[PDB]
Amino acid sequence: ESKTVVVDDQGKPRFTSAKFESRKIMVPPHRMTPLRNSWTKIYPPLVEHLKLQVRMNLKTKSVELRTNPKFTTDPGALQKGADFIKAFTLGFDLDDSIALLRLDDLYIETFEVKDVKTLTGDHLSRAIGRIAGKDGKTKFAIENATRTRIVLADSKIHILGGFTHIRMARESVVSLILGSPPGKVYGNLRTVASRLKER
Amino acid sequence: FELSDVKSSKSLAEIYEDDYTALSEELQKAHSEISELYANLVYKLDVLSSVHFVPKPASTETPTISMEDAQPLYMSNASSLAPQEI
Amino acid sequence: RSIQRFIVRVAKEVVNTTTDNKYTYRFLVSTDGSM
Amino acid sequence: FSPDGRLFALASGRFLQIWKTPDVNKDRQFAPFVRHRVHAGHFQDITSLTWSQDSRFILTTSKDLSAKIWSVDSEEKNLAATTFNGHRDYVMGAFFSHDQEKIYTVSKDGAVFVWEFTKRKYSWRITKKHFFYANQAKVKCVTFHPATRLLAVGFTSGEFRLYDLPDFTLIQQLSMGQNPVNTVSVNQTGEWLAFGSSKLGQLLVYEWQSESYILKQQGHFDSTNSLAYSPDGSRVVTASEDGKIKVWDITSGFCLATFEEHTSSVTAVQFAKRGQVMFSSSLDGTV
Amino acid sequence: NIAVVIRNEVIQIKLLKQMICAGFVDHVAVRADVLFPDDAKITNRTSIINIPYIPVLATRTPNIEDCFVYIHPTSILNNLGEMPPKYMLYYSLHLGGNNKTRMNTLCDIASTPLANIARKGLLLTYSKPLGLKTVNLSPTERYCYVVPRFGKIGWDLNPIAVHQKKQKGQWTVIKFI
Amino acid sequence: TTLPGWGEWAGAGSK
Amino acid sequence: RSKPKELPFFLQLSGEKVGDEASVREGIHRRDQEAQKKLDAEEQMNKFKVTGRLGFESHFTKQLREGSQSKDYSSLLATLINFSPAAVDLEIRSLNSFEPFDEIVWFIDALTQGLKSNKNFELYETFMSLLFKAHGDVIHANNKNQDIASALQNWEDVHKKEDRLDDLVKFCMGVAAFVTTA
Repeated sequence: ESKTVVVDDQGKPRFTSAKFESRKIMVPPHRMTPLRNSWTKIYPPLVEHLKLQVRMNLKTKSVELRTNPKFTTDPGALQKGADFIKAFTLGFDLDDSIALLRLDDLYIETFEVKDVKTLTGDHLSRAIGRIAGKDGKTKFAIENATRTRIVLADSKIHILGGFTHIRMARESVVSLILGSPPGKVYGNLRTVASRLKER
Repeated sequence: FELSDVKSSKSLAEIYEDDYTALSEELQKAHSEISELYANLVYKLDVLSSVHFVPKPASTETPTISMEDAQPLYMSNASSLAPQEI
Repeated sequence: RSIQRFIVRVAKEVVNTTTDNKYTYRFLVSTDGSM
Repeated sequence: FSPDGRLFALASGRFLQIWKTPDVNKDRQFAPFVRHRVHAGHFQDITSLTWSQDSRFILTTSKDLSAKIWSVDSEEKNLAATTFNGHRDYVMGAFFSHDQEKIYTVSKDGAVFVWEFTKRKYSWRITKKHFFYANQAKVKCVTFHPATRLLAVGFTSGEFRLYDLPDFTLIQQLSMGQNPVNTVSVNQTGEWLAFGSSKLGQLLVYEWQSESYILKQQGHFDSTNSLAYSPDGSRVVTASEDGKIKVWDITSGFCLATFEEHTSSVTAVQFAKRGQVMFSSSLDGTV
Repeated sequence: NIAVVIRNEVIQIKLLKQMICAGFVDHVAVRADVLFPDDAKITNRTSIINIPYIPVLATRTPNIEDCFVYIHPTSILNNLGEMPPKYMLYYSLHLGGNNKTRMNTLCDIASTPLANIARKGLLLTYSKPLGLKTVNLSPTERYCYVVPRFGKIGWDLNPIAVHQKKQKGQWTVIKFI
Repeated sequence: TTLPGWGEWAGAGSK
Repeated sequence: RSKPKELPFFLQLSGEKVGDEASVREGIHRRDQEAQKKLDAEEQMNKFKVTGRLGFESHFTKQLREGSQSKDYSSLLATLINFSPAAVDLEIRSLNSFEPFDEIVWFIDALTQGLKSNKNFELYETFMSLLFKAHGDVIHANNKNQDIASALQNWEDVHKKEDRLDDLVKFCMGVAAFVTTA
């Protein structure tokens, strides 16, 4: 640009006109085994629709995601991919973690049986069998009702979905932990599913 | 209604896209199938109890033309409407 | 029967068209121009 | 009929009969029917026949996957009395071009093979291939107008497709119903097209230019059970076994309308002493 | 403008000649078979003459509408032959020796940039559209297949699909297809 | 069975 | 009554479909359809793209102008009689309504001359009625113009000449009804 002033009328001058960001996420080996098993379908939703550089240090058991400034100008995408890998590593399935990528209002809540009501040993065992139900039937009922997804660890219980959805699922599973019979659980279940289907 | 305790066939994205998009299609197809079956069975009984010849009833996308008109095809809707009823 | 049918078959319709022509004329002529 | 009118071709069985014509201004004779030629180079039934623009060349399309060019004379028979094979399931039709250099054979498969008298001492190279794309709908009835290069293919699913041939463009594609299109006919000027299908006895004549259904009529399925003249006579009502009540004008002897609210057969149909009202008594248990 | 001081700086021949046509309206002409093309490659050697037989037109100057003219000798297209285009716009006509009307300098042109430039102008009188389909979205708007004329007799052009709107009681045009 | 990922940076920018 | 009858990756859901009733209590496609309509019109214009040369002046308007300079539209009346009703409808819908109103003026001159010819009077009246159907709004807009005023004056002259047929058919119809009743 050359430099020269143009003096307009009333003496007025006249001119003429003239960063990566990364995140790291660990993975446990029991979760790394299906990660290695189904790694192939993990990156195609993100590297193509979010344009996020991926690396995975099996030396460090972690995954790295880098936003390039010219290739990507999208603020929440690295964060969304972080939520995606967090959900999967927490134990949720690939399609529901992708569902979390599709939406932005999908939220996770985890909690513990000792946080709600501490129980011991075989009491905890019978309680886990109760909250599971016969062959996860009750868990499926909860998931279908609240439209939520549940992950049942030893004590960590993870619930993915909408805010009030996981709220309702939390109230239900708190009832199960405290000792609710599954029939009255089913009664309240079709009640809450009735109002949620009516809305 | 009643819930199901089997694994959900669809994921969260699938049910949410379904919701993001007739009483039911199942009741519609059921009504359709039992209607065709009733047509065929009434046809069979007419065959067995008919003195006179009765052929088959019928045979059981894209722009499609309706041959039979239940109207003279050149009458306006406002013309066929009665003034009292408007 | 045949005769009065012929009246209502064609003559009535022709006369309807005649009367509508005259009345449409009278309205379009007698009414004030817009603007 | 021949385009010159002195003779005709006849796909009767697997043979091609060719018979000459007596005269109409002549007085009545005893045996005026006169035979001209018999062509027997087929192995199955000749399913279609095609005259050329001149009255010399004949295309006998046959279930043998064959399309034989015959001629009504020995010299042009020696010129082109050829065969056409290399085809899908059956050949449905074969047609001459307007410059008559190209031959178009439409398959039951939906495959149009365009031969053309081009070079590789050279005879009937398959110049182009065009394809209809239907799941189960196969072509039942074909009509090709040459001077306006148009094609009409009515299928087994009511679907008739209308194309321009040299560019192979689908001008349009519509459906009469769920029943197969049986026969198509096309105007000399080509504006008008007729699609008659016998499964319900319906028939539609149409103009593609202004896009105007000249008629879209259909007869009764089973039988005209009941009759009703009009108090003047201008209309006549027919009712059938179906509960289809078809009302017609008599001046233009046309089905004006119908009604299908009765489900069973309408047993009787009546009027009053006034041309306004109609009555339909049925076996439904209602009138 | 950037950098307030003033400086000067295959080139698109179609848009280039369309700009030249926008400048050189209205002095149009169109060549005529058969004394113009390759039929006139007889008989002399080392300098062939394809006899220039080109009807010249302008409706805004109806004195020269539908006249016969001839290519100027000083131009490089002097008695040349076998040319792609059909019409030519010229700078200025003048009468010289042999009482011969000659065009001064020329730009070659065809139907679509002719129609574009006349449409931005005024002379392009349209016909009614046409068994071909004409859509009508509104009382105002339509797309349609219209053949317009360039013109006291003008010449037509290609049948062009055109998006025209009805307003002012006329079917004024909006865009081309 | 060549896996972008574990080996080096698997991204839209480069590799 | 004859025209024939007949996904995003990052989905977009709202705070009621998802569970954000907080945002619900704090709550705060036809354009794409119009764009798609323009697009399919563009697809029609791009599909049918024949390059066969056709003339500028149609035969209907040409014969009309010829009968206009002739001051006798007998040939035009002949070809209008011989027209298909589709041709009649398309041409009368496509008359030109411009500020001199030349085409419509000579149209009504022709229709007046045709009623003076007295043949096919029902059809000439349907011609005028379809003219008032299509170009009736513009003729009412330019009503009180002198040329068209004199012309419609002549039209109504012929009409008040013809009224006797209405009179007589009212007569014979009513009296035939009286005889057939009593």
